[PDB]
Order: sequence, then structure tokens, then C-alpha cells
Amino acid sequence: NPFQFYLTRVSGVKPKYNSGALHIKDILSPLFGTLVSSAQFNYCFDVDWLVKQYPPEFRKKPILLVHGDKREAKAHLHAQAKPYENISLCQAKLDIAFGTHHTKMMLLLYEEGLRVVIHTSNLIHADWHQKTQGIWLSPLYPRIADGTHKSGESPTHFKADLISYLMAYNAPSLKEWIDVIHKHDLSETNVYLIGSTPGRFQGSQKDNWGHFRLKKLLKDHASSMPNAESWPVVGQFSSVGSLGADESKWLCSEFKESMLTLGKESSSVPLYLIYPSVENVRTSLEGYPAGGSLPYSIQTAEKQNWLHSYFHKWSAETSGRSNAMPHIKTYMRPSPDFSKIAWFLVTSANLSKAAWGALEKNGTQLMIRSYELGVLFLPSAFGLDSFKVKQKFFAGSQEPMATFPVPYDLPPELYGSKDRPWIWNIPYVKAPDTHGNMWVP
Ligand SMILES: O=C(O)c1c[nH]c2c(-c3ccccc3NCCS(=O)(=O)F)cccc2c1=O
Repeated sequence: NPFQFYLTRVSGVKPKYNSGALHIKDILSPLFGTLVSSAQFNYCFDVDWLVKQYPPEFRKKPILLVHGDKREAKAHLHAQAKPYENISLCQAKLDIAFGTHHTKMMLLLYEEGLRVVIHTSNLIHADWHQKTQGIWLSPLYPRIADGTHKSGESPTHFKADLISYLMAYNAPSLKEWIDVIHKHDLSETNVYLIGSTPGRFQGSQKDNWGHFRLKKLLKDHASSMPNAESWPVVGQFSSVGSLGADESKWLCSEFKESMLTLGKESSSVPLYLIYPSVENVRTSLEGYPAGGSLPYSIQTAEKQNWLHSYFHKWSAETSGRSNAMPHIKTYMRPSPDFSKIAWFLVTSANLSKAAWGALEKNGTQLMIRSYELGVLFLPSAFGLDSFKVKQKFFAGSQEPMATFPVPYDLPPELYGSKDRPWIWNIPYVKAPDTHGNMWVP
């Protein structure tokens, strides 16, 4: 298949729902390449666990951990890595308040080439155990021959764009990886990179990052169809930021306006937001503890009750994952009957201004607080006008090259009147979870 979009393995589903899924041990296996060194970009790390996920023969190859921790949290991570002499750390600068290093990416340097993995899981056991998580696997990129001068660039500009993303860190350990990427041929890449990095972007940089980056790609590389106003927008996420007192402050002004862009010409577009209900969490494989990774606070939620009328339940019968709570984040543009999509994005970015950017300075500046990363699937990059939705995520469609594996059910189902969004810091003591327990923060 051309998309190379995978879900993580889920412990407890029937084998048919894990055949074609990937565990971290599979990604790092020698079958994927003979590891020379690796970089692990992430938010949360269990270093003892992480090293055990590498094949025994590769466990002493250099590993770089790229994180955003400061002060005591940084000291704790260094203490975790101190027993492993082969592990180096890079502290990503976070010079804007309330920003985080959320990007989840593996750079895997092999004797045979280079692989890039952009995904949604933290490097801890629970994120790969019973959650719905997403993975994009790059091709094996060959090394450009010494003395040969070629760009190694793809029609999606992925090589330059990935280098640009890494350059924003201004970090010596990542300049080393930039030099590795320069030496490899990434021309087969058929996805577009969408990153966020912290800063305040104007002018020639406004379109580099966040939702303006998405808007620019959709303007340049998608086409607007008749009745485009009837094609919904779907956003699916595991956390929600403070979006403002009403939908006009950010969600339906600048964020939705970027997401509904198609083509270069100049709204009643339906907006579906998918986020687990309390009942989704209670009846999940993990039970209420799944809500530890759905960090929507009551303090934030009570300021924006208008938002919850957009919320739809998590349902994933198509991938056998209705009870595997989502930590994947995805955004896409389905047709009015949900049979086709105009594009699909898998990313680390939750539904927040910190992740996607917020306009400042009278609309002239995009301010982003965090590091985020995702990849965008556009039909034009595959020689197509749209993607047909795969009916069963792991099934065998009539042509894999035209048929995109959407990991949850369409159409999304609106919350019922008794449903509530999962809010992690209030108690749930009316009905026990799948392990027999209540939730008492
Ligand atoms: O990147 C990701 O996917 C994630 C990012 N944040 C969280 C949080 C969280 C949110 C606000 C402030 C601190 C948090 N947690 C401290 C962890 S740490 O300092 O040890 F790294 C809580 C539950 C899950 C996630 C998560 O899954």
C-alpha cells in the first residue's frame, strides 16, 4: 500500500485487528534495518522501558532523546538515562510560556539507509498497550553516493521541510542529524510535513507552521469541488485547550477557516469533533485510568461549555478499537456522505491554540507555543482527485492505492443527552469501570 499509515498493536483485540498493526518492537526490529544510531523525539520517556524495546544487538548504539523538560523534570530524565552511556539528550528550547515539546518522531540511521517515523505515542508502556495510536513509516531512504550531487528531494518538499523543522531547534545534536538527512535520498516521500515550532511568525514565515502551514498546502495542492461547503471537517484529538468564550474567538474563525481551505480561489461547513465521552472511557480496555491520558480539566471545560455541542463519541468498529481509547490525533475532510476524503492528517497536535497557533498583532503574526509534528496525505500527491474511504481498516479493498485507511467509524456519532466529555480531574463514582474501580482524583 502507498500510504504506510499504521496503528499500534492493542493487547486484547482479536489477531485480525493486530495483523498489520505495529508495536515499537516491530519498528526497531533488525528486519527494518541494521541500526547505527537513532533519535527519539517525544514528550514523556520511560528510558528503562525504551531501551528494552530495541533489539538486544542494537541496545548500545547511540540514542538521542529530544525532549522539552526543565528544572526538576529535566533532572529526572537525565537520572533515568545516566545508567546508559550511549544515551545523549537534547533539551528543546521553549521560550514561550505554557509551551511543550509534543513532537513524536524517530530518526533511524541504518547501515542500509535512513528511516523517519512520525507517530503519536509517548515512549512509555501504557501508550503502546491498549490505546489507539497512529504511525507513519517513511520508505527506506538510500544514501546519496559520495561525490554525487543531487537534491534527494521529493515532490512534496519533505526533505527541505524536515530539515527546516530541525533547524528551528538551533541544537548541535540536531545539526548532526540534519547532516545525515542531507546525505540521503528522500525523493520517494509522498506526504507533506506539517510542523509547529515555538515562536511569533510574520511575513515570509507566516505559512511555515501550524494551521497556516496546513492552509498553504491546501491552497496550493488541493482543488475545490462544487458543493465544497457541504464537505465536513473532522477533528479527532485526546486533549482540548482553552479556546475562548465562544466559537468565534478561534475555533470557527481562524482554525476552521484554515481547515476548510481548498485551492487558490477566495461558513456553513459542518464541523465534527471526536473526543471520548465518560462512558467511552469507563467501558474501555483500560477503564478510568485511560482518562489519565485525556487531560481535559474542569477548569478549562467549564469556561467553554459551548464547545461540547460539537463533540462526537469515539467509535472504531472498523479497526476493532472502540474500546482502545484514542491518543492518535487526526484531521480530515470527508465528502457529505463520508465515502471519500479530500485529505487526511495524522499529527501530535491536539485541539489547542498552543499546538496550532493563534493570530496576533491585528492578524499579521501567528504565535505558536509548542513543538508538534504530523504528515498530510493529499490525493494530488498520489495521482488522485480524492481518496475512497476503506470500509474495514484491515480488510482488502479493491485497490489499496486509491483507498485510505480511516481508523475510526464514519459518520461520527453525536454525544447523547446523558453523555459528557471526559474530564480527568473530577470523580466518577456512579458506575465502575472494566476493572471494577471508580475514578477518584
Ligand atoms: O504529549 C502527549 O501526548 C501528552 C502530553 N501531556 C499530557 C498530560 C499533561 C498535560 C498538561 C501538563 C502536563 C501533562 N503531563 C506531564 C508529563 S511529564 O512531565 O513527565 F512529561 C497529561 C496526560 C497525558 C499527556 C500526553 O499524553
